[PDB]
Amino acid sequence: MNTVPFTSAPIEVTIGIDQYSFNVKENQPFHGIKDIPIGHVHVIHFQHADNSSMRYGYWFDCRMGNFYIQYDPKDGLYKMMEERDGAKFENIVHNFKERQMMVSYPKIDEDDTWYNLTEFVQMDKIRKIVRKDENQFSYVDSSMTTVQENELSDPAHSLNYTVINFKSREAIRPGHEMEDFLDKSYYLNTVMLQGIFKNSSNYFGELQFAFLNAMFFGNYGSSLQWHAMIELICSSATVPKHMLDKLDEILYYQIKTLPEQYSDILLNERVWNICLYSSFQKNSLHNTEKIMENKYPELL
Amino acid sequence: GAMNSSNYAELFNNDIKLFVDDTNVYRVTVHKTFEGNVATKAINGCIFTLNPKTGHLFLKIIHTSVWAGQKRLSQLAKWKTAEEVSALVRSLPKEEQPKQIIVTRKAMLDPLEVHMLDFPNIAIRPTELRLPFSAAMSIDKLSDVVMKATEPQMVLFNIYDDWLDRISSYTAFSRLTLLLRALKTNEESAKMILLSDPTITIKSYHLWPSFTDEQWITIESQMRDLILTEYGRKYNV
Repeated sequence: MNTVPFTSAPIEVTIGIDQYSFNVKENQPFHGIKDIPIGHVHVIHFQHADNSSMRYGYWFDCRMGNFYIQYDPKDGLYKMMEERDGAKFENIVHNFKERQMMVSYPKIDEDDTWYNLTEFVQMDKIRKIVRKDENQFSYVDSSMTTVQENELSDPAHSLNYTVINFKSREAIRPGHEMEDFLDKSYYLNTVMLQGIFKNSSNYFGELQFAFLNAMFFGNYGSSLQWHAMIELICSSATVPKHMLDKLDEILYYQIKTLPEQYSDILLNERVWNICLYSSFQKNSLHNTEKIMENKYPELL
Repeated sequence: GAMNSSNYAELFNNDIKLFVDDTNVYRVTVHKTFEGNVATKAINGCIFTLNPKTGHLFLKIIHTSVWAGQKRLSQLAKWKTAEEVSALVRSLPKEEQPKQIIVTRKAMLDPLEVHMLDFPNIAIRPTELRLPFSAAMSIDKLSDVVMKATEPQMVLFNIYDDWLDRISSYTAFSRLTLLLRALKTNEESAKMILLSDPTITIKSYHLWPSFTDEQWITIESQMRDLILTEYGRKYNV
């Protein structure tokens, strides 16, 4: 059970930790979040009461170091930092715990929601999508654009998701134009799984990370990447059975967790209608099709 | 984006462009089987690829053999059209290759784009114009070479005959679109109008009769009359 202490809370802010969130008042004696489950990535995220624009946050894993949050009054945001002095950090945390100035990560024992959303997400993969190698944690916000969005402008502040483009020489073998356009199995299986991701786990981890960035920060390019990665599988006639079974579970928890009021901007009608009703895998996503139809029947 | 009435003059500028019509690529007669089910029999088709500026027509003949043992033929017909257009471009010297290809039907956009990925500087555009290039098979000499083909064949025509000696591309294209619109709306009437006077013949190297400038005005008037009548009937107005 790990801890992210906060130096202080000088500005009024909604704090997210994974799928939970808490309102903190200006100069409220809030000193951080305890009982954070070891074994998963986590994200701590912020929306200022005064500017409901720029949701932003930090992806981290407590196994990789001691992390705390301090407000920077110059840059005007809550910053994640590493404390390299182990004994100082244990001493800071123990004091704030004794004074009970910390909120407890409020996990129900029965509840595998966060495991189900982050099953394949690894910090080492996040740090290759979000490039800032001097830190063990990763900053994301609402406004950060993707390498792909940037091609169609600051490379250092980009999300380096794997570029997927159905009308690209990477996607289409010379002499197999119609076959490769209508059946993306070669693009999925040879180019993406064998070629770039190496295994379905890395592919699913990227998909799950794009979802969560879409959901927690309203990051538009992340939402594009999540849909493109769903569409590449559903548009492939030849997908390993284990991959289809896992995709169904993955998308089920994503759709289950989505705020009901964000399905208008976070869900792409064309991609979902195509994937569930027209595509090769139209009959392979039973759980996902049942929750989509019962929760978002307007969209379909 | 899309080619329309607003940007019509662009057809006759000095950027090489080609229209591609795929509407006569896959052609069938529907008939009853002995058991009283329905079946199709394919007949020879053609891709209609036209430079509107020069009148140069690249008539790629689609022999029924290409459909042998294939499925989803109306889908394959779009990709076969895109393969052949792609092959035609690569066959042309660089300075002859188009800078734009305009497809008469939006269903050709993705097939042609995917086949032309090697040519990122060639723009693939739709049009809002309702062009009558479907009636190309009402031109007797084009119909004749398609039906007689025993194998895949490319045949080169100038669809303007020698008109550009006396008129601009804009006027020649207008004349062609009016003739094809007539042939499409009432083939028998249109063909009667064109051949009724036996003294005006079609040269061996031409598609259309050798009309004087004055005879063309009369003919063009007869075609506009034919089109309006048929419209009044179609719509009871």
